[PDB]
Amino acid sequence: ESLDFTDYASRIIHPIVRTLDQSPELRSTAMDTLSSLVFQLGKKYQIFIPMVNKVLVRHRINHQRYDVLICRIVKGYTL
Amino acid sequence: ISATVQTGFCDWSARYFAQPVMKIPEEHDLESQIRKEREWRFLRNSRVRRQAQQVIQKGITRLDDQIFLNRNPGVPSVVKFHPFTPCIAVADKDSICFWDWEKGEKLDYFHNGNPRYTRVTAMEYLNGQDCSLLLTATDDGAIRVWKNFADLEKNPEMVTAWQGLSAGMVVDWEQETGLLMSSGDVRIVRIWDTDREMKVQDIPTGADSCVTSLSCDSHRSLIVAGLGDGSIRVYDRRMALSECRVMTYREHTAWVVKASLQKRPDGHIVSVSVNGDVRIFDPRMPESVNVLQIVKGLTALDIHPQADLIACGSVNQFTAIYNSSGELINNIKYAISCLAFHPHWPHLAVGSNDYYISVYSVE
Amino acid sequence: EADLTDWNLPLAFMKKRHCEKIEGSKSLAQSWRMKDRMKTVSVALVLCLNVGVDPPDVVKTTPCARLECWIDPLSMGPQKALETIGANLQKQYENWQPRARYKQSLDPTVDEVKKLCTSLRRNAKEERVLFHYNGHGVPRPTVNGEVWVFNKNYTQYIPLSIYDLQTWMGSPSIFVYDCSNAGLIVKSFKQFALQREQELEVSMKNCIQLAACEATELLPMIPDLPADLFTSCLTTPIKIALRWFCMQKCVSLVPGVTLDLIEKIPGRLNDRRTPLGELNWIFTAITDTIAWNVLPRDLFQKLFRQDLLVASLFRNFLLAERIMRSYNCTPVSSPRLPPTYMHAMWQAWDLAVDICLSQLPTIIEEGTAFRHSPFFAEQLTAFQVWLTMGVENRNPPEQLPIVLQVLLSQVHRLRALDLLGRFLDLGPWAVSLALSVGIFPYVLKLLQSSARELRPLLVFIWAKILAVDSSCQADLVKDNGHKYFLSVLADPYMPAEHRTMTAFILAVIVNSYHTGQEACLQGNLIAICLEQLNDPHPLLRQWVAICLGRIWQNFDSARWCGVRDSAHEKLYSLLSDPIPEVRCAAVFALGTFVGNSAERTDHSTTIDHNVAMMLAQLVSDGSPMVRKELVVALSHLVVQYESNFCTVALQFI
Amino acid sequence: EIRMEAARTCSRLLTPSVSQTAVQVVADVLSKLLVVGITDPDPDIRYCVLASLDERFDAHLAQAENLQALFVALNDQV
Amino acid sequence: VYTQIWRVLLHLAADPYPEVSDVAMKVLNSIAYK
Repeated sequence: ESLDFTDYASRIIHPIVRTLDQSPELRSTAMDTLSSLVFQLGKKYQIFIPMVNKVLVRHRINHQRYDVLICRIVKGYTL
Repeated sequence: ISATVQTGFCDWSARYFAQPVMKIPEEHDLESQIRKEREWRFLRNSRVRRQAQQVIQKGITRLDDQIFLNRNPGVPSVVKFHPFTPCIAVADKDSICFWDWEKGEKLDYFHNGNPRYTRVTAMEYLNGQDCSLLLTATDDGAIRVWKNFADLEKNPEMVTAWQGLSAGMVVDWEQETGLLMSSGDVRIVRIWDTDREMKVQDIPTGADSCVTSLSCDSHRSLIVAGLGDGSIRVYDRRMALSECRVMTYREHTAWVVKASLQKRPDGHIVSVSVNGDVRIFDPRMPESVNVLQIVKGLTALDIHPQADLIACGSVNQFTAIYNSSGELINNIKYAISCLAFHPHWPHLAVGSNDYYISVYSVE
Repeated sequence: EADLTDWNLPLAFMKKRHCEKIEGSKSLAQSWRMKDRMKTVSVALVLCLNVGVDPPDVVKTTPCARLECWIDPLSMGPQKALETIGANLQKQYENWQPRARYKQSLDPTVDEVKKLCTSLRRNAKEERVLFHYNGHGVPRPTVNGEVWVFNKNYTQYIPLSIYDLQTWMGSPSIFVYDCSNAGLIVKSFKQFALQREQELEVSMKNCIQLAACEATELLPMIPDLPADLFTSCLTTPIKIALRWFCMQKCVSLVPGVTLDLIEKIPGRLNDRRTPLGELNWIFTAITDTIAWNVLPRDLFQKLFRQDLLVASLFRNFLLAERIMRSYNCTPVSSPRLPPTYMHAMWQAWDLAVDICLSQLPTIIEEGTAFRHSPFFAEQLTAFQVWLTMGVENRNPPEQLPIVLQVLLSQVHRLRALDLLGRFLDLGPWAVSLALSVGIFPYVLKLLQSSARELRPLLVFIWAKILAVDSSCQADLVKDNGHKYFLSVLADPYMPAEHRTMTAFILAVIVNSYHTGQEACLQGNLIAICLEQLNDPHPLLRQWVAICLGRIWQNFDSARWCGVRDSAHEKLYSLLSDPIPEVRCAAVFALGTFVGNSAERTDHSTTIDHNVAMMLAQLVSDGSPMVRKELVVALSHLVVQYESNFCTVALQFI
Repeated sequence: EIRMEAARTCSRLLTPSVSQTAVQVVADVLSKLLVVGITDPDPDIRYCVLASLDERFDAHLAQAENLQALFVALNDQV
Repeated sequence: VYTQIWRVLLHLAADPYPEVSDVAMKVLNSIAYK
């Protein structure tokens, strides 16, 4: 919410994706962290979208806020 | 005031500056897909030239094979073979049927647009080597050019059209020179340059009768022009218009069905009138070298430059295919008003009064 | 092999006129034009400094923050200091907007504020008025939407309702609040805005608001920074930007750079060749770049293009947002901006500062010549690298507003004009972008230059622009830029490629525009055009002929000049031109010449019959494109003699 | 093993690296490659891809979009 | 002179190309009804 996290996108996103496999309990918290990060990255998150989508389908992760944010990013609307 | 129309010419011209300029054009790109497909077509062309040249060295065998027999709605007036792509345009008085001789299917059907009195006499294939077009000169004078004539995803498209002149009309395309020489009932042989879209030279024929046929020589100026009275003039366009006429030998009295010239440096004008007698002339001689008499009542004739077969016709359904020396090869038993050889393969089309199109082949 | 024969063959009837249709491209809705130009006519400086007194709400630390408008109030004594700060503050604002009526209010009453605001509203009823509020000396604003002022005796803090404060000020206005809980004012302002909108059934978008802090946040108490931290940022950005740079951890990278060297930095804020003016110029580019990349195009032109002073305030607001963020402070704006503090361009600003004031020890002490920054050079290098692979419609280049800033000097003007042309070449989408960023009034100002090296570059740039937006013909006549091009068209040494573009530019200015036809006629275009009518370039011959045809389009004066010069006679040569574009252009001009006879003397009729028979010998022509214009040309002849052609038509019936 | 080899293959087959179509193709492939080099979970594949982006490609890597990817890569776990 | 230019427009009216014949016919018909 307060700091800039663009620099450290890989250092976080890759452990998160890995956390969403190895443990289903953290899946909720981690997805909430991911959506917030996505909101902060914006168009810079476009790179990671293919890989994360792959991990979501593997465990049917259907987050409301995240799907909205991706939809907005692909559309290009800013809010 | 609403009748005042304004062309989009001044606006279309301004589009030149919207497009980029500094960058390399698409044609200069050696690795572009259009150039690769063009180089692939030229690779296919050089193969078809080589393979056809190899068949000529093996001689010409008897030709009796019928690849197909279809029927058109109209009478076949003029036939041409596309040099490389198998597209055999068989035009009619009020249409241009585009047939094929590998699938064996009707590919397209145009309407030329000309009135009922007029008739499409002559036809050519412009830019036959690649991105070919179809010139369609009408007998009254109208010339017009058609693109995308046997395509899957495309329709008829008339590129350009302009009233020429003003027998019917005769044409001799010269791909390398870029010129086009309309002629017919008039006493003039115009030379329309297609790069400048203007008539360059208007050579006077010097003959009362109509110019029934007209054939020229590549890499030289040797405009041969048969005439309805019988004579066969030859003109050189390099000299002055008054001096353009070189020879005027007359040894016939009938319409010249097809005064055809060979592409060799040893040019031989094989002229066959309605009488049906061949007289092989030369451009450098005043009289005929060889003489032949084939059919009494000739109706239409065709020749091939690569193979010297004088494909004759007959009222009694015969198709005499003799040599220039006059030897008998075949007499294929079925107004045969259209025969047409390929520029490369020894294929011979035939077309009787009945609207039936064939395509023969030498095994 | 049999391939050299194939490649060396003319492809007949395969050219632009054949493949593409002869049709004009539909002009897009050019929205780049500014709707209106605002002018900040007057400024209200409400200063509640309360010098010599401390507000009860905030228990100030013993050092606290003393500097106000870069003036220690306790040094000068209470009354003089308050007058001095008001004077300096006016000067500071006069750096950005020197032509505005300033009226200070120093610890004002309520009536005093009422009479002040109502007078400034009377002066500029329809124009923006700035309201500056500095509440460092009064208690923090209340939740009920109130702001504190004094009583006549300065014995009681009187509250002032934001509703009443926004009553006296009008619709077009901008509000700057520099106080502790400044968010409360902005919230309550929008409330009273909504409350007024509810009352209107049975002034929101117009009113802009900037606030130093969020309602919860407090202003920093740090002795190093000035107390007037927000106002200083808005009004002296470079000054605090260097002082803040010297407070960060990044000073270790430049040892021997204290605040004392920053005080004694040489130069001024105007002279861009000095060290101080260099930074100000760089800063203006960087801030305008961040804004264009982050904000949506609509809101950018609203704030950064409408009027200069607002654009300057928001430019400096972005710097305030960055600095105050580092002290748990968040500035607030009424049109909410997305956070720009972490933009990449900010890193470039640090390096630019670092290199600029690493030389200061040698400039002050050794007296070394200040070498200019490579910043603008390197930014053009980045734009050039982008152009190499810029064919695709990818994200636009960040540096586009920097290219604009580079055009203002001469040092890099040649390189920028080149690159800008290459960019416009890419396509009409790019020309639209360059018009939206606001290149037009600067490219037009360069037409006042006399540097002949610029002539080929400006001709190119203007041809691309006028190809898209033909309405700019209005502007070129106003500024007498058509004379600049006339000179290029009468220069034999100028290549025929650039002279061709020049003839097109003139053919657009003249196109269906009587003011431009009358202006180019007086500039002797027809005589100049005929001098170039027999050039060895088929593009020039075509357009020069269209240009000639357009100038006498429904304008008999240009026809008479053509009759004196005898142009119609010289045009018959083009009727036998090889290139059918030229023949067509020739038919166009000869047709437009006939069409505007307007029942002149008999001479005209004999000339029209001479032009008729010369056109009547273009029937047997190969190109139908020419034959089509031949009809349109003979249409003009029929329209002129409609009564005569009716006699011929009725005869053969 | 397929991803790791297909990466080595494409990076080798782009040694022929003016035609706009080829540039747009190289730009597309190299954008996909950079995405794999940033986003692939298996850090061996990410290392191979990054190592394969040699001097040859530096004309393309210097583009803004490609440089924004590379910056993220300076904060890799490995 | 007008006889000659009307005969010219007759040639453009009977043009092989459709676009030229169409535009020539419009302009030629806009005379007839006057």
